Amino acid sequence: RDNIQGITKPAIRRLARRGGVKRISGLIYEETRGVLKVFLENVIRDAVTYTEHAKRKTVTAMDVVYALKRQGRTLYGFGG
Amino acid sequence: RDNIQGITKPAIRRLARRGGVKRISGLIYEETRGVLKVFLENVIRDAVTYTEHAKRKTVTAMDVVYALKRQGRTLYGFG
Amino acid sequence: RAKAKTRSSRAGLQFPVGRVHRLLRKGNYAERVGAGAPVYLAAVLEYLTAEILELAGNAARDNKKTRIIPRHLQLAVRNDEELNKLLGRVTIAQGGVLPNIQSVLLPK
Amino acid sequence: RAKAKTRSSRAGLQFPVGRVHRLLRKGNYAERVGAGAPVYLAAVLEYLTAEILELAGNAARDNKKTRIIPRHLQLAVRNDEELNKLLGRVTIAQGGVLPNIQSVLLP
Amino acid sequence: HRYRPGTVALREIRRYQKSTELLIRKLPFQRLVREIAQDFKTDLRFQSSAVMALQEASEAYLVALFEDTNLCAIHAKRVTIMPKDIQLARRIRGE
Amino acid sequence: RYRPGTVALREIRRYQKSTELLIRKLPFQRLVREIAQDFKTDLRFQSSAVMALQEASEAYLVALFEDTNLCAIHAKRVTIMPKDIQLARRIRGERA
Amino acid sequence: KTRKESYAIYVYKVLKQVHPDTGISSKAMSIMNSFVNDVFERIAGEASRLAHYNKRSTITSREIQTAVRLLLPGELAKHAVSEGTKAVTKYTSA
Amino acid sequence: KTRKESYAIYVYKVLKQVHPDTGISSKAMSIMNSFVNDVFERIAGEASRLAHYNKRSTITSREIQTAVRLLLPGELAKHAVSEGTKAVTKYTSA
Repeated sequence: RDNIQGITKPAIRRLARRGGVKRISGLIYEETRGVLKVFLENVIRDAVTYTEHAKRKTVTAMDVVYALKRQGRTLYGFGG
Repeated sequence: RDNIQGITKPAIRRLARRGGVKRISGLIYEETRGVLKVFLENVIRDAVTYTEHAKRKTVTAMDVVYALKRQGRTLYGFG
Repeated sequence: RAKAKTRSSRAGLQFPVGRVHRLLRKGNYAERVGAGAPVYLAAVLEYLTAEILELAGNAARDNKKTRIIPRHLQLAVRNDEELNKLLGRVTIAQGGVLPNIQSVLLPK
Repeated sequence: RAKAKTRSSRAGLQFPVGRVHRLLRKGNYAERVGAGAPVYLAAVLEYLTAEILELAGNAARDNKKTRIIPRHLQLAVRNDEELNKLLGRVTIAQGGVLPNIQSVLLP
Repeated sequence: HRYRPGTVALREIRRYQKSTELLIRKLPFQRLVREIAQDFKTDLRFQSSAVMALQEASEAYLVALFEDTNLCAIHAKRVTIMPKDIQLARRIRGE
Repeated sequence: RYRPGTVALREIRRYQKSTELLIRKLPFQRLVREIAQDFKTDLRFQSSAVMALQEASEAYLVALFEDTNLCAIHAKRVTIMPKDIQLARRIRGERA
Repeated sequence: KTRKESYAIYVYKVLKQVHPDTGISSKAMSIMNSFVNDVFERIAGEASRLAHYNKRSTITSREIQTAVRLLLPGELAKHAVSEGTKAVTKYTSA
Repeated sequence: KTRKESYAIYVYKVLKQVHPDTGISSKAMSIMNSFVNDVFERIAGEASRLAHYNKRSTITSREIQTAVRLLLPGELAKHAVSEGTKAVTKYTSA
């Protein structure tokens, strides 16, 4: 399952456009995919640890929010 | 009292040399002095608040340590 | 027995003093909680909420809308220096980004 | 009565288990503290202390010195990836900096 | 008729800074999240809110990183962002 | 005579090997007292407090100068410029 | 069903006090609730640390005031402090 | 002339276990004591937060283990966990 290619080049281009980037090099996409994979790996590992400590089997939104707060990226909108 | 000028050009040069800087422009000393003044103002304000809450007139090292820690700058070796 | 009146009504607030006191007691914060701490905390929370809601309502009115959406909250937070500093490391869902473009990229 | 044996000796540790238990109970962390938590905490603390002390002693030995000074502690911390990550926002007094010169500025 | 290069880019910059939607398709991101979580636990279920929160956090992080990368690229008297800018921004930020 | 860049490299090697403070203690103490005079009057400072402030300030400045050197090298330069300091501070989130 | 306490009605009352003719959506309500919880937790934690530093075992209004002055930046803090006093004194009068 | 508890003797015992012929200065002792205090506070706070999240009033070995796994990075954490487990097992045996 090579789903890291699901983050298509137009999606990364749109994300850069929201950030104010006017011209994008052709090698940006692979680096962006790697960075996204690393960030997701860290957050998901923390969330899975939180879920496993609770003896559950579903990763709830509270676990993701707590993991993001642990990394220092407090997210408003989901849970409390 | 213009003691902000007490941080001399050779001192800033030594600080830059410790950081690996090879060549230094002559227009960065004022910027470094301003940055140092801002950082000191923030830390000392927090330390003075901590001292005032304790009803004291002496700024102990523990107050400075707490002020540094609350800004994510934990310091080891003073308590 | 005299008719019961809430502590928040006594202090002239809108936030619950009793709920804040219960949260402070059950939150494992300190062994004892003073009687004036919940009032202070409720007043501070109400003031902050009123400020941010006023800014968001101003933004929504400037956008010709009669309902507050997370975009308005994001605009209100980011347009105020003190609120931006307070919420510097906070992400608001469905907030977007502040519209700006570097002067270098603009054509001459 | 039976002779008093410290909980640290029973678990084979050197860090105090009773002191850690008292700090946990008096530290306002939770309403109740289990009987096995202080042992786990003391074991973790002892392991971390042994790791950092061994690294600092190795640095001092490689520096051809006997005692341990804060410079050796800084050298031990900054040269280990996991320890550097753990103490990422920690400043050690009289520790200096790791020798690092960029290759661009090299002649 | 054909717009000169850089015009549609500025139009897209203005358009995507006014909207608040998600710029990554939901199904590919959900599949990626499930595949990543497969390496930690087996037979894991995901709430929709968890996937949405992950998507929002990832999008915000990438937007901030791209802003910093654009600043780095402009600093070097350039307009095109390159992987060196991303690496420098990540190094300075402490990652 | 030594060509430029040699004594600078020698100083870089020397100051990266020592652990001593690089700012004179009395001027720094005077500056700290001047800054603290604004928040309160007739304040007393322990020597340990001033030492801790000096150590924290020196470490912060050294880290900032390392980031500034990286920024300057990125722009294909050797000379540190104020714009590099400003960019490093903006990216780190201090002046942002 | 188990009741879920939240800062929903109070935020709406404050909004009606400020903007009598403006509503608020569910997502904005959740964001407001999260913001209130986060600020409450930050202030309470700072107050607890302040109480522990001085070897005292009681959270009073002075600890909350110092925590507010430490956390809230600039003019905001000052205003907040005033509001706090403007409440406590009133609570003493009754 | 009051008692001031510190992690001075235990650090010296560990050092003598690791390096029997190496001494330690006072500044290094202060740094080690501060490091021990900081790590203890971090782990205890994370365990308390974990216990509060799951509506539990007790801090047990599971909470400490999960806090160690969350905080300590890399193989370090794993090794630490092993040590702790062994200790608990020994404390159960006697």
